[PDB]
Amino acid sequence: GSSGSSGQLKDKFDGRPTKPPPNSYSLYCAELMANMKDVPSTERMVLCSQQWKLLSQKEKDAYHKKCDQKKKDYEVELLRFLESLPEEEQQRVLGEEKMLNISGPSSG
Repeated sequence: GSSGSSGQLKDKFDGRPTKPPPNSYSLYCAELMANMKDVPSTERMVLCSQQWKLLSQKEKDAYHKKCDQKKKDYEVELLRFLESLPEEEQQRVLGEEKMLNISGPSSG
C-alpha cells in the first residue's frame, strides 16, 4: 500500500509525537496562514496579528482549547512512545522534552 513514496528533512514526526504550539496566539497564526492561501507569508504573519487583535474573547478562547488539546495528546503520544523505548532511549527523550516543561530561569 504505502511504502513511503516521499520523505521529509525535519524528522519531527518520528522521534517525538505531534508537538503542540506554545499558545493560542501562535496556534491561530498557523490556522490563519492555512486559510490565507491568497496571501504571502509576509502578509499572513502580519494578518494573524490583526485578526487576533480584532477577535473577541469568546473567539480567542476557542483557539485556546485547541492549543491545550494538542498538549493533552502530546503527553499521551509522548508517554506511550517513551515507555515503548528502553531506559537509555527514554532518558534522552525525557532529558530533552521532560526537562522542558514550559519554564525559564525560575517561576519568579
